[PDB]
Amino acid sequence: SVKISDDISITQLSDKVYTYVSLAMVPSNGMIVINNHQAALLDTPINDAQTETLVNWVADSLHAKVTTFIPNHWHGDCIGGLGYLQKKGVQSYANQMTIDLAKEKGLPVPEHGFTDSLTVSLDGMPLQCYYLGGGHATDNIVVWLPTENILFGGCMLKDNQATSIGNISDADVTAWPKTLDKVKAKFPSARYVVPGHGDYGGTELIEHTKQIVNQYIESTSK
Ligand code: NA
Repeated sequence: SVKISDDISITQLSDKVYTYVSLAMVPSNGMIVINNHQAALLDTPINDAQTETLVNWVADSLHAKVTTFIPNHWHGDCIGGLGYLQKKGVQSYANQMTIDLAKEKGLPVPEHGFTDSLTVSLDGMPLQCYYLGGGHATDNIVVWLPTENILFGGCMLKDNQATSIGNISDADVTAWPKTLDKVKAKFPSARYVVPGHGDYGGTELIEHTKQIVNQYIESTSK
């Protein structure tokens, strides 16, 4: 990874897909997808400033203008810099459930809402968004890049070194493992599998995570 400003670093997984780690002392993940000098931002850092720096480096260093935004769910490590994006005039798409929780919380609201699946065309490149059930957040979705075989699973996925379930204040714990099943069943050809925090890996993150969730369900039923 390439270090940059505001506790932010970035790694390129392909010609068109980059994943970033934004530190706020917790590190959170997101993606930068680029096609024709246009970019999609999947999750924002925790606040506008980190988001501004990221959006600037994508222009400056990547020569791509951020025109699209898709959040994983309503948390700050997904929509924390949305306010600023909206000031940049960025178009956004989110699970309708994310939009409603965001309205109700007086949080920046994503623009267009879908309920099951959505395929956003970034000037031609497809960004497939799916809501497959509650997990880490009752509203969590996953974004799939069919052309790249890259899945950004978001916070419902843990990295290979994680051992804990984390914040379950907004989780649907018992749905979490069934949703991970649908994901494994749905994207068996994923080359890279990016989690909400930590290192990206492959589809093995789905099972490892399911293990943690099941261990949690097992531990609180004794
Ligand atoms: Na994130």
